Amino acid sequence: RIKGVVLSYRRSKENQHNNVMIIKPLDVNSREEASKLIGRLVLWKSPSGKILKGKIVRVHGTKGAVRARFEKGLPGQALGDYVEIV
Amino acid sequence: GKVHRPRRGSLGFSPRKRAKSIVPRIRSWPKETEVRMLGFAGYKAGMTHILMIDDEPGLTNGKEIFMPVTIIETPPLRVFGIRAYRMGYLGLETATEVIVPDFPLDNYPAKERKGKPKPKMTFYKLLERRIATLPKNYTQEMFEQKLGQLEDMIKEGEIVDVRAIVATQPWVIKLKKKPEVMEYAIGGTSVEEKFNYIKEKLGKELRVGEVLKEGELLDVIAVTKGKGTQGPVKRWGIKLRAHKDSKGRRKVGSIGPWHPARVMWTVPMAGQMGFHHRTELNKRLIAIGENGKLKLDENTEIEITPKGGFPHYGIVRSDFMMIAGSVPGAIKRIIRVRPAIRPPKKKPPVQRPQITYVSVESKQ
Amino acid sequence: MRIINAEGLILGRLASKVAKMLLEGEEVVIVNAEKAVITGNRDVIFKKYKQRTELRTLTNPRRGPFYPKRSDEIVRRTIRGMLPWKTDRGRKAFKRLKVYVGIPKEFQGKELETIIEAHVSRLSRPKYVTVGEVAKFLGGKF
Amino acid sequence: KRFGYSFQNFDPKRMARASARDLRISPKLAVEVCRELRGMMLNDALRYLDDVIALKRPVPLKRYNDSQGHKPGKGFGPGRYPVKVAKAIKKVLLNVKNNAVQKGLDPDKLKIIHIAAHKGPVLRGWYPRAFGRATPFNEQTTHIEVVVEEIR
RNA sequence: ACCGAUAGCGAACUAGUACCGUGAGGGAAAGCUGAAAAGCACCCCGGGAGGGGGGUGAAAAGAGCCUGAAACCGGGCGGCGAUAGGAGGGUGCGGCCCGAAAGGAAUGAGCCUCCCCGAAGGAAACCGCGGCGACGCGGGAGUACGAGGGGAGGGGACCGG
RNA sequence: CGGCCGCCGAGACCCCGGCGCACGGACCGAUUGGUCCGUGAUCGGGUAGGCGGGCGUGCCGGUGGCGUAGAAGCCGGGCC
RNA sequence: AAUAGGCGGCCGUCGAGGGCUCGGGUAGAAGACCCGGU
Repeated sequence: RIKGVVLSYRRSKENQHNNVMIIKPLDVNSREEASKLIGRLVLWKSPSGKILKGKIVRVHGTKGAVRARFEKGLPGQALGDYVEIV
Repeated sequence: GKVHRPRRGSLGFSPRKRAKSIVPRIRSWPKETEVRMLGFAGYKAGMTHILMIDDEPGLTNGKEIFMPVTIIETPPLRVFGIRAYRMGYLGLETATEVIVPDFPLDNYPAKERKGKPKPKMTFYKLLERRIATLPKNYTQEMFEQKLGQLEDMIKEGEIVDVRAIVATQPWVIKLKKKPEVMEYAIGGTSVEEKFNYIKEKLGKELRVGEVLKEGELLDVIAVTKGKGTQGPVKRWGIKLRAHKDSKGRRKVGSIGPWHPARVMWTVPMAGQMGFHHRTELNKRLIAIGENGKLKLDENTEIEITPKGGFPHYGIVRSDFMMIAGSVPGAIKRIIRVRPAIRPPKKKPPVQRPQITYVSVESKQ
Repeated sequence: MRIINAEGLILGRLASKVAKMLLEGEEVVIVNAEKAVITGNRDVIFKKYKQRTELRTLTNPRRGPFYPKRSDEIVRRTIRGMLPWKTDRGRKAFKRLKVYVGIPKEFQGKELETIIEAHVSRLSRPKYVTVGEVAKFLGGKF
Repeated sequence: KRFGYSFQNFDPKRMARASARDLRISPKLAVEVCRELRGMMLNDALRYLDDVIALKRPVPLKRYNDSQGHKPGKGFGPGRYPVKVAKAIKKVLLNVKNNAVQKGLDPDKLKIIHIAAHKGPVLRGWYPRAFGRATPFNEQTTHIEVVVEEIR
């Protein structure tokens, strides 16, 4: 399993997409390293213990961030929070 | 063009609010090399006048002149605490404070009433009227250990300042019983010297004669007489409106322009007047008298109390100060004095001036 | 918690990196705020900071912009300027920052990180004025 | 019978109730006094009302307190002495105590578990004003309801 | 094939009445207990008005009377609540709370595991080469993945709102 | 300033599923229509304005019914 | 002073301390503040 940090939504300057999130894994720093994680699940834990599920679908940028699509969007209190890959 | 004039009042004393405490605070201390406590405290008694041969530089030098003076009753203070200050991140921070254990009180004016013996007062009983939570089972041995710990910290060098915690003794002059607790700095450049100075007088009495010198300049700190709520005419000295004004004459006309669309804080308004913390600079200490008496020429001694007593005050019975001019505060108000912090370049000589007459006539 | 030695670091780049870390959700302590540098002309920098300190509300000084005069406060305000200060996320990110002048006793003997993207070795010529000099000109304590 | 109570869980075996209708007192001050008296024991509430009538204890104002001066002591704050409202509520409390006693409950174990004041019908009147204007001059009445319970 | 008490004549009623103007003249508002008064006997409290018991009635419908909406006011419950800024809302979800019926559901819910197909789109490890460099090109490979469309196993009460 | 490299970014463009519309076709309705298929890169914003369909209310002529085992009305919810 | 401070002392895991009430102003528009209370 891997640990990751939720950076932000997929967004333009003034537009936000609620069901796609940008996640930075701990020890990945390139597209080449990040591409190995495509197809793996991402789990977020609510304060009450509820689990929200998403899946990594694409790489983002060139610094190792990835795009995760969630069936139910993250609340937004998950920004800057920790998620579990697999 | 328009007509110019200085603004009404000063903005350097804002907010004009009631003083935080009736006991004055001292923010700055003078720099001195002599190891002595930098100031004293007393109670305002009244005003009188004298005729004296002037010794200050000026046109009227050597000529007998009229001089108003204020009498401040200064019973000896009780030195009962020592506080140490270290250097914090943003300024001085107190590191420790040690007070002396309880001792019997002998200057309390006990009186025999019908039944019961002398009350036999002790310390920590008058102090309880101010602190209300004093150490229990406090012993001389424990006090010695605390003092030794403070001294060891001084030797280690974590302490950058030391100050003396003193208490007034109004019961000596029968003014009241609740004391005023104040903190005073000690002149010098050695923390060890200041610590020894405080330690040798911990638990003792300090008199104004052992502290201040006759003829020197002082800064006087007190809380001025309260006037309640006062309008702008008296508070800021604005001009009365035209006599044909049908909405009033004792008010400001325009409280601001169209823009900015707000009332500026600089517009005079009614509010609290008096009872403000104030400091007066360069007041000469004319003389120091003992036991309510002043000696003149080694054969004449007079009572500073006027005939019939001071108005709204009793009779002076303890050591007192004669301060040239007037001082802020009301009668019986606590007054603090310190050595002058910004004296003039050409100061008067440090000695009592030649006094030819002292008024002791009825002041009521 | 990451400790950054601000000695010989460009103020703007250091502030940008630190604001980024705070937004990602880390705790940052800057330990040598007085030794950060600002490139440019000394007189121009001093005039800019003097005007910044002179900004105030006319109707009430108690509401006016309280632009800093100390070195650590200058660094803190520079970092705050690069954060979404008007949002809860920005306020929380700013609450995770501490700035000090000199090494405090609690941080002695610890690891001090540095940012190679903000070091003064990048400059062609070393024409800069330290935040300590700026604070000294402005009249701050340090 | 004519008017109902807002209390929902009334238990005749352990509780007693009383009310007063169309009282010519201030509904706002009645609300303030009822808020002060809610949750208190019956004897303590009677002593509270006696103190308020005797002017030895102010009633704080939390909702209707415009242009009201403060009072000595902690928690003040605006306060006043609604003597008329206190007297009416004291009469209602005496009635509820009598009802509880007639039921058979101990008067020394009664706690005020419900007390409320409502605006009632408005008695209309007019007062003449300048420039030939007739202007309303009305009286607002108050309904008081109280339910007390015996604690064990 | 008119209206159904702000409608219909101004007036469904002690209505051209009350009331306004010196005067010609002007001119309202206002319907409903119950099948039957059976319209609350008696007890406690209160100066009274009334309050609490107890009775009548299929039902208080209690005369301040058929139903009793909205605005407004008081109390109870759920949520927020004294360092936070936008016309009070929009998209998504999280925390707390409700959740019998009318929605799905023990003929199986959220949930967990595994297998097949798959549009537009679409990586990378590694190997070889070009470029001063950011990087790119051929293979890997149209592979992993991919909206959605199907199947099997486990568990046993939620999901929608 | 003269050039280059890689990324990010709309309801635009591409793909799957659904709705309506315009035109043509088949089949079926005792008063304007209904079901289904085919084409739409060359249909889908909209003020003034024109045109078509549909929802709701009182009463009349018919037709089929509900209701004291509870009508109308009102309050809070589920579904379409 | 949201980094919302330091120190001495008393108290809690019945109880330190305080308020109303009392006699008066070094104070006062209500609050507040200050002295005294065997």
